Amino acid sequence: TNTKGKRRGTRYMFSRPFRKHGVVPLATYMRIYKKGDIVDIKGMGTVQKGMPHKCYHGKTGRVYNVTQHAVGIVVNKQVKGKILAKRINVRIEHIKHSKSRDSFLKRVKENDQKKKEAKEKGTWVQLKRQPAPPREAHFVRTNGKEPELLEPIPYEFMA
Amino acid sequence: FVKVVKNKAYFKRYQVKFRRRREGKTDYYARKRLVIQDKNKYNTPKYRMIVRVTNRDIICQIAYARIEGDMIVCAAYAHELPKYGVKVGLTNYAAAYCTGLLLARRLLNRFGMDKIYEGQVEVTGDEYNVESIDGQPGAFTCYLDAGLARTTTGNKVFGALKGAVDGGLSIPHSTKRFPGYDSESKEFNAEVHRKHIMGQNVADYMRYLMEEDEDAYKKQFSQYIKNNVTPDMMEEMYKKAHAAIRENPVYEKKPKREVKKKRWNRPKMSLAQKKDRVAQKKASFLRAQERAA
Amino acid sequence: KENPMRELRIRKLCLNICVGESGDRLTRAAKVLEQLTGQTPVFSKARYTVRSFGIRRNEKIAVHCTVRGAKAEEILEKGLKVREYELRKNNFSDTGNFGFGIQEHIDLGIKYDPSIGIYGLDFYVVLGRPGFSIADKKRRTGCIGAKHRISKEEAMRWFQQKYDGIILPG
RNA sequence: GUCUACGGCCAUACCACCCUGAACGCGCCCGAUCUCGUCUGAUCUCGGAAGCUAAGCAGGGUCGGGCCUGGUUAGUACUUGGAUGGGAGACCGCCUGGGAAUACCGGGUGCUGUAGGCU
RNA sequence: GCUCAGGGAGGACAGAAACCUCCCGUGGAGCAGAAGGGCAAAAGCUCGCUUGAUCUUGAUUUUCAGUACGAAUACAGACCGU
Repeated sequence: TNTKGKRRGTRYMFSRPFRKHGVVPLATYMRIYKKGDIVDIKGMGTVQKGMPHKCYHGKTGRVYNVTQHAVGIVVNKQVKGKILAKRINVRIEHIKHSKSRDSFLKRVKENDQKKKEAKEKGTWVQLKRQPAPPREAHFVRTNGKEPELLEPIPYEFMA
Repeated sequence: FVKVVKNKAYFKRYQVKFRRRREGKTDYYARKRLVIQDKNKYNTPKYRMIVRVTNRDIICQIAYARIEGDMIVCAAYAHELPKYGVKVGLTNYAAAYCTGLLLARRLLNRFGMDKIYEGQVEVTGDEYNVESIDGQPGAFTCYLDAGLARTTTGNKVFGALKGAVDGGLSIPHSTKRFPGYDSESKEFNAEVHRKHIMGQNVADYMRYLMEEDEDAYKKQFSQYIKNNVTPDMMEEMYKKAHAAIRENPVYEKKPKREVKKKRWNRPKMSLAQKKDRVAQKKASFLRAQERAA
Repeated sequence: KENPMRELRIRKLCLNICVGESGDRLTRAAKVLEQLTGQTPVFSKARYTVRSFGIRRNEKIAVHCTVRGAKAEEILEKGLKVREYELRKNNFSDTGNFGFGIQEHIDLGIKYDPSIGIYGLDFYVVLGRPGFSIADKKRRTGCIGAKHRISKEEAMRWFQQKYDGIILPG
């Protein structure tokens, strides 16, 4: 039986990177988290105030509360069969915004603009996407010169 | 021999500190407590008053910090007192007070807050604080960045706080550092604080030296004799300089002068040319070797 | 010929006496360094316990006295009457700070007091140049170049030429 | 071009020597009557403007050490899935896809806001 | 406010080791204790002052039946420190 002991098997999890100990750089501090925003979690060793438990490290989850020093945030997390989603409070250093939540807010600008413009002249503007379709025929022009005869190579010992 | 300390290893593992520490100016510990804002206020910027006192002069900016990097809403320096009838006295406790009052009356000139909040016209020399009225725009509530200035009961950085509050700002402050405060008896003196602001602490050292002998009067108060600044027009003059700040606060600049277009500093030598420098050094060592032998 | 900003002045004159007793033997080592200078010296304390001499943890040992400036040539010139205007080629360090001392205090000019006594002393001048200052201030500190550093070859010629002294190997 | 005040990213920015600084900055500097602190106006606080680019700082320099980013190592090591494949075992062949790191050889050597100037 | 483990070259008796200096130094020290993390104008050395180690209703994390204790996180209201 292993131990219970909140920071167990975090020997390399809450560490710092090589040539990155020391002072907390200051931009980290000064970016406004709003309610709703989607966010991803990653403990930091430098500040022992405000950590999440080792299980939520790695995950992702939207915000529901803002105060002086923290944010309250909703994640999912398994357990045996079922999925309990749950409210955990964390200090700001152990957090970034979520970064596949702004490739959607700039294609929605491209999708809104080209169904109001391109309508008054007369063309249908396909905004839906399709996964890589199967390629079609093409010519391959030799230019006087030719291909190469790759015979394979005979064994030799090398030690 | 001794081991060498700084060998290949040493550098491989090195972590340099931030730039502004290597240079040696910013103190991050305090900055971090100073610059930032409590999340449940969002953007609603925090405000400071920077003060610095250079060798020959004084500087007074005001700022709030953005992520891209902090922004100076307004600056009134101590090299512009040449334009308010002040020929000398540009580094001193008395001229920390004018460069603090220039900043306040210039910032209240820039947002439509001229008539609201006057502060003080008479220099009394005691604890003062700015209220907020009904049905009018409110007061400024910034803080004091002190830099790396040992903060002791007598220091010109505090001269610049008291300059801005008497103009019309609501900065939180204390009289435990303002000159005159007897730290032994524990009461705050009024008219020893007033003697240092107008500039009669510099007046004692003209009559003390000249009555003793004419030797140390020469190197010390030399540009005082040069511009005609006697001890009689010492308090006659520093009551004139606090009226032109109130009358004419707004800033006026020079035009951008025409460019000759010439090179002073050296450009970075080229890949080719650095290679040009290592087939002539190698070759000319080996010709003079056959010349020597 | 030379620039006027390199004038190798004297910075400080460190003076101390080492005794090894706690009582009336230590207080009389501060009276000898107060009849010459004119400023009271501070008593120091220890690092650890090695009974072979016998100075317990934080039991008092030595007493020191720095003075600079106008009082950096009146005391130092008295000590060179007792050292007869000479040093050895193993008294200089490898920055450029020259070390010497004397056996007793009376011939420096101080009169013998019956109860205080006589105590040997341990001189140390510290050379410099306007701008070693830099490396000590709070605000914007730096180092001090290499053409500005003193060597073991600019503390020698400064001594033998002005005072008409002598220095000998071994 | 360049520099000051306050910065964001934190070595393409650090370290060792060496060659250049014109105007305005910024500094070494000279004081200790008052404010403030020292065994010592050295530092810390305060007043000034006789002296010089020697230094801190800036630009450049170096078959320089590091740091950052390519090429070799290499489709070599490892691998998901697979067949009633070989072999006494150890372990190793092919099937279907994912693919690492030195040594050795290249080149680069800080960008960039907010606000006052100077050529 | 101040910077260490340790290293070199100097100095009266003083020596391997008493204490004074100048230069080199990414922490090789230190932070009550097992061991891992974390920290250099400090979380470490030294002074100054003090007692948020005070009273009080809820949310949450951890072990989990998503019950108890134990211990932990993020707020609100007193009166206080510096």
